[PDB]
Amino acid sequence: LAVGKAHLEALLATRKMTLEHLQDVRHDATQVYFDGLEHLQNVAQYLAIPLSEFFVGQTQSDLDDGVKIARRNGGFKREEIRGGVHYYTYEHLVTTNQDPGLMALRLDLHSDDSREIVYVTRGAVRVRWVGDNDELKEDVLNEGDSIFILPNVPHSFTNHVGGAKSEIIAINYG
Amino acid sequence: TLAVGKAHLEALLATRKMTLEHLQDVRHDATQVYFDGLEHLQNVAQYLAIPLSEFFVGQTQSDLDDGVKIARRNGGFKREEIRGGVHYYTYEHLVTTNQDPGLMALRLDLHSDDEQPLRLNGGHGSREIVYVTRGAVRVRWVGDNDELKEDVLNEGDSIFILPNVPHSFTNHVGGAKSEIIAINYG
Amino acid sequence: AHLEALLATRKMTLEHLQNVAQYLAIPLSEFFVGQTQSDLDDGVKIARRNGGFKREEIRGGVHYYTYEHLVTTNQDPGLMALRLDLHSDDEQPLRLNGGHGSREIVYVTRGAVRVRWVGDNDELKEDVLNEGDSIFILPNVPHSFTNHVGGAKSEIIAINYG
Amino acid sequence: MDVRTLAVGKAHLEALLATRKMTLEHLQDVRHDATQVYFDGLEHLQNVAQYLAIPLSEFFVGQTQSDLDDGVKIARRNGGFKREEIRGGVHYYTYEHLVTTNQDPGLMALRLDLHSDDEQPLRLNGGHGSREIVYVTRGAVRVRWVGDNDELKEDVLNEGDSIFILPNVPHSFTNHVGGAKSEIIAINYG
Ligand SMILES: C[C@@H](O)CP(=O)(O)O
Ligand SMILES: C[C@@H](O)CP(=O)(O)O
Ligand SMILES: [Fe+3]
Ligand SMILES: [Fe+3]
Ligand SMILES: [Fe+3]
Repeated sequence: LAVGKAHLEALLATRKMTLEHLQDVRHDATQVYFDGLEHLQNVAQYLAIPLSEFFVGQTQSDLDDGVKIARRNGGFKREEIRGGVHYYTYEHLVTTNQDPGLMALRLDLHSDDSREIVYVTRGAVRVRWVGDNDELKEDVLNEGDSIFILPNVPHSFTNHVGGAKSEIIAINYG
Repeated sequence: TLAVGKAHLEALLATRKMTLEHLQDVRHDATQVYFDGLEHLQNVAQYLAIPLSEFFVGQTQSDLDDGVKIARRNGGFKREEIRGGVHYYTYEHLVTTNQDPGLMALRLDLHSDDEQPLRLNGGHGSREIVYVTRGAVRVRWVGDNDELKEDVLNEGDSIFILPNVPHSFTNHVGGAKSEIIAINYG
Repeated sequence: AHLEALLATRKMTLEHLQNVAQYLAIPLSEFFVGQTQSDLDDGVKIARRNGGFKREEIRGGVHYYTYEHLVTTNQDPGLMALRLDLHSDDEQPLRLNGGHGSREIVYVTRGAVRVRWVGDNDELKEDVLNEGDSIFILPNVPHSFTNHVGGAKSEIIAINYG
Repeated sequence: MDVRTLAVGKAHLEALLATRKMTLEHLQDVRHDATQVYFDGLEHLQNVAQYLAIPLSEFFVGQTQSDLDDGVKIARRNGGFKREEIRGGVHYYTYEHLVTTNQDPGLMALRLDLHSDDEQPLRLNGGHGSREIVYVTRGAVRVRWVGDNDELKEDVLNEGDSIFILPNVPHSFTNHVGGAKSEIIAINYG
């Protein structure tokens, strides 16, 4: 395995160490080499550092000058059909490796059966969620309406009336 | 008179291995502790080695009903943005909550185009994601090399913007008014 | 200055207006973030022995702890450093705390310390820490520090943080 | 053992895929058992990471087994890492690790011996990102630090005294007397 040397000796700095205190690890020119993940994990144990930290910032950014652009129907797109019933049409919006917590989706609602924000781009949307004391709460969101949802709140979005196809923008973040 | 949550103030004192008995000149009921002016509250802040803000952290009542906040179209704040004498945006707040003050969701009407001069913002510390709902949108942002970058987003396209990146959204076609959804978050 | 920065996040200015906090959908605490002046002397705060808060802890009529604040700063209200004198041993009954939301690390500066805590399955776990030994404790873990020998008063440093 | 293979927690990976409305089937070239998903080298894992628009570090987040025993970790004197510190041909510190846990890698607790004094030239550090608090357990400690606008400030800390240090503030601890060797406790965190 290959690890960014400048980053590794930055991690070693937090433990008041250098490349010296690593047992037989080949290195030269801003690169440190481990023979196997089990080897790196043993180094991870020794430094009392989780394995994930050794890759932090090692992935090349997918941004173009601090910006990433996605196109309609450009990324992942899927249909959700369970039991012959057409429910959703999933589509990824712009996703970046600079914020894995960010998940943006465009949803075409067809059927009548992390923090999150949801905006209704078209049609009437029927929203359910479990309030406190396990009370079944429901409401109808129309075009222009938006909703904020606290983490760990059971909720579902569907088409209000049926026949008419609705569309929402769902953003999950941190 | 200044009020501070009793349970929260006791929790603060608990960490410092203190109780309300270790605070002087303080009135209190079951829910709150009372101070004689902010000058009194400043002395106590000094005594506990604590910023004045900590007395009110988590003491704001939630605006969710419940765990959920719903906004209606044109239900919130709304204004026009004029930069350098140029009509640029038409801000409309989406749903806002005090459970996440770092979240700013907006619907914008673009009014400027290529026949108007460029008016970049200073950017913001908020991560931003923008979705185009209508029309064609010209986006310009300042790259790493201090140089200007540009692109065009059509209906359905989206863009992610790193914090503190100066940017501008205008109409690709002069005259035609486009619409976007701008979501700022932590 | 700070208010105009808070208003800027809502795309507002001073002439668009503590019910204000409710209207701006902003917690009351955020309007004070940064108002208190730093107590640091050029990025540093120094505290002397027996200078700050000092208290004796007597639980159930038995002398257990002697709390003494180390350096405290308004630049980190989550930091709580204490020097403790241990006065109780195992001939006096065991009295655990309720734990706390802060991560904690303790260092034995003198003597021998008997540490008890509630681990898995609500089981009472025990061990002994000598001078130079240390212990990390997860948040909300009920624990207790007493003398191992008894009479031989020990001393520890306990740091609480984020 | 196969050194080329990279193992990833199956439940964790599936959780990541679930957020992006995906299942394991949308990844073709992967073997897996009940507990883990296997990749043919780091080259393969980087392809899947880019496709998922997910940084390489996220595949291992929360997957490290805890070194705690019953929510507690105990260290002994001379039981862990121990190192000498010479900065400019000048013997300065003797680093000794206190208890270190992977449940808080930002927590670096040290017991230090002071070897330098007024006879030796000053050797400040460049400061660090971690907040720090120091407690004097023995001797008299001379502390120097770079204040605001690059002014040199000094003070003396005796047994029982403490000091808080803001992140990225250059500092140095030496023996006040000169000859007598002092001891301190340094706690770096978040
Ligand atoms: C200082 C700490 O470790 C013991 P307690 O004061 O929380 O009971
Ligand atoms: C005690 C501590 O300040 C030494 P260093 O952090 O400069 O290495
Ligand atoms: Fe903006
Ligand atoms: Fe404690
Ligand atoms: Fe330091």
